[PDB]
Amino acid sequence: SIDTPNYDVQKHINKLCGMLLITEDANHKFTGLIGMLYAMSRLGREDTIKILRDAGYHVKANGVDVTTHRQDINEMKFEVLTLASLTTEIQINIEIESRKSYKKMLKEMGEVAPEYRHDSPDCGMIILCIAALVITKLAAGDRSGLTAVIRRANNVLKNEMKRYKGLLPKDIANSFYEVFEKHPHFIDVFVHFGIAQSSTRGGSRVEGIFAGLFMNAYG
Ligand SMILES: N[C@@H](Cc1ccccc1)C(=O)O
Repeated sequence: SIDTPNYDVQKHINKLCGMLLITEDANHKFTGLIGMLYAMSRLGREDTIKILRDAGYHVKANGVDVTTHRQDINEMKFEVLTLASLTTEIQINIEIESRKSYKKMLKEMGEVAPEYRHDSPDCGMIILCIAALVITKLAAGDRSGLTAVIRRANNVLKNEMKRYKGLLPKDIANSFYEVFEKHPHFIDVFVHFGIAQSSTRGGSRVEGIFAGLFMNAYG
């Protein structure tokens, strides 16, 4: 069974990416999956299914809905997603860890600027820039291109790394190497996502960085 998020959970996945990005010494074990879930909510449920079926994969679609979970950790209310690939506990521990780093940020700077927040609209796209680097290096059938991925990420995502303490290229890249090796159908989803993304036109810097990195996968 594959999780097929639709456009309605896009804003939620974006905030999930940014929660990981604000976390200092963040456990990026699930970042590859979360990044792939984001691209899927940008494509939508119908396109994702069509992409997978046409590429010869037998896929059992699972609807992604927003659930409210309550747990005593103060009685706290959490907004979570119905994912077969990601438990309610994993999602809630992501929020708990990021709220700790947010509290630390508030103590140091006083008020968090919009571009330093977990709900900045470019958070999901920041994560997907690492995936664009990983995709270029998969052909070698190993992980020898990792040193080059970190080298490029430090240069191309220089401003983004100043904005987020949780933007750790080695960890995020290892997460995408594992997810593309374990679930090769995500490579098809991501390739289809990047071509549809170059059609996007707006004022986002990271949308532009992604469009440039994606075209570098050709030549
Ligand atoms: N003030 C923040 C608290 C928070 C930080 C980090 C993650 C989740 C929540 C908010 O409501 O968005």
